Amino acid sequence: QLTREQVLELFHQRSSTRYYDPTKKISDEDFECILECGRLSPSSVGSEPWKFLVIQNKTLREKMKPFSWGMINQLDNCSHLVVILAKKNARYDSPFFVDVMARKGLNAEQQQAALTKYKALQEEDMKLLENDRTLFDWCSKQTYIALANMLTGASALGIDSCPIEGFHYDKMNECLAEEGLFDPQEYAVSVAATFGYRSRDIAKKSRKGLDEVVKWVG
Amino acid sequence: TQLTREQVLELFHQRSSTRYYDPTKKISDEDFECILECGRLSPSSVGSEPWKFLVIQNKTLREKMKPFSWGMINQLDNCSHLVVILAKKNARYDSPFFVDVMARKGLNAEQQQAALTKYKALQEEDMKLLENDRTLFDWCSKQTYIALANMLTGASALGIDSCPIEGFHYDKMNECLAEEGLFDPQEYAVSVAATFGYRSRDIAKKSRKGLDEVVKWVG
Ligand SMILES: Cc1cc2nc3c(=O)[nH]c(=O)nc-3n(C[C@H](O)[C@H](O)[C@H](O)COP(=O)(O)O)c2cc1C
Ligand SMILES: Cc1cc2nc3c(=O)[nH]c(=O)nc-3n(C[C@H](O)[C@H](O)[C@H](O)COP(=O)(O)O)c2cc1C
Ligand SMILES: [Cl-]
Ligand SMILES: [Cl-]
Ligand SMILES: [Cl-]
Repeated sequence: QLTREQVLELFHQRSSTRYYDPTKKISDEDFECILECGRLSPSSVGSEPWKFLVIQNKTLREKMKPFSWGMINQLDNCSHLVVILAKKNARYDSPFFVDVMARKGLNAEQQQAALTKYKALQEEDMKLLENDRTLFDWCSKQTYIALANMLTGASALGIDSCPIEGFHYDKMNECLAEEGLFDPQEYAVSVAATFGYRSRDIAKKSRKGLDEVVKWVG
Repeated sequence: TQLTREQVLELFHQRSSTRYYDPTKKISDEDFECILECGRLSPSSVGSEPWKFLVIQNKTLREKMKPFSWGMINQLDNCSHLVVILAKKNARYDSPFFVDVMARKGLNAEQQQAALTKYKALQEEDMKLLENDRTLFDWCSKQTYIALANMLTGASALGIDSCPIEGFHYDKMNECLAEEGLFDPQEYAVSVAATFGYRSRDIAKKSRKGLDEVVKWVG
């Protein structure tokens, strides 16, 4: 439990860190807790379509620099780097969704019902089976939930972070797949995040005002 | 604001998706503004904040949604607050939308030209978002899922229950909300929703994949 003022200050204190102290490393305990915040995240129909690559290998980090302009300095100095993958071809009738149902412990009639629920959602409600990319982006949207909670959970632990889109996705995919780090038919890169301890004061928040981003329908 | 690893874990564990709300309990105006603030303060790619939070308290409007909102059809009645998050359509690097983005960063003329080439690279080449309208909308949509997550977590921290909602016909929803004059359908479309309030059944146990299945370590 937190007060209103603390809840606010938690989201004011979290800022995108572009300069890490290279003399400070996150403890294994603290980082596993950050990862737990991602794994515990909610996801459409319990799909959990994420995978978290923790890239600590200096050599691999250096390989990413030339195509990762968004984090080119952070690559060198951050404690931890997480590249989040999202599941490809996450169709209602896929072995992937066979597992989803197995985790939910559904019997045979419930599974035919769940499947008709997933079919209408993908095909008609959200029109996700348009092409390969729309279905992938649906899973990727769920991984942005994990991303957000990892940033928030880290900040609560006193750990700074930066979410990262600033890299060439085709090359990053090829780089990690060539390392044998995932099956390029099953997964692709969604988004990444650095973690560590900042070296500079937090810059104050610049957002649109509440009255511009909220519309009340009474 | 600081928490032990024990409390952080409990924070993300205590947050569950509630399907059954108690219609007696209503969130205070102070608490719910706090929840909204969690979305508004969320990070977003190049600071684009491409969301809009529609707060649907109108009881008549909530019923009109039920016939195509199977994911929340019971919840529409009993939940305290309902949020439909919109994402910006066609948030191209060269759009008026990105004129505002740059002004909020206080960029000068030289800084704006450099930023514009950075956005163009990001959208056109690094992320390949400009192939069509839907890929570019979906990118903004992804950023709104960050505001979604943080509103759930902030709600949880205040003792307030939530449920994220994709279970509705998007076309019918976009149409319904746009006909009610709630947004410009050329400028925004529905991205995701979320109900807020207090639960009426017990919190359920979490079924997640193992940490060993979802984490791959590269040391
Ligand atoms: C998905 C996404 C990707 C981002 N990619 C980058 C990036 O690659 N490099 C960078 O320095 N910041 C990046 N940012 C951080 C944003 O620029 C930042 O969140 C925004 O300016 C608001 O500032 P704040 O996070 O300090 O509140 C990204 C943010 C998000 C959520
Ligand atoms: C984007 C999103 C959409 C969801 N859509 C629905 C929905 O339509 N109806 C619903 O009751 N739950 C919905 N869920 C809830 C998930 O099924 C639920 O989060 C998951 O099974 C994990 O349980 P937990 O959130 O209680 O940990 C959605 C979740 C998310 C993140
Ligand atoms: Cl950087
Ligand atoms: Cl400092
Ligand atoms: Cl509008």
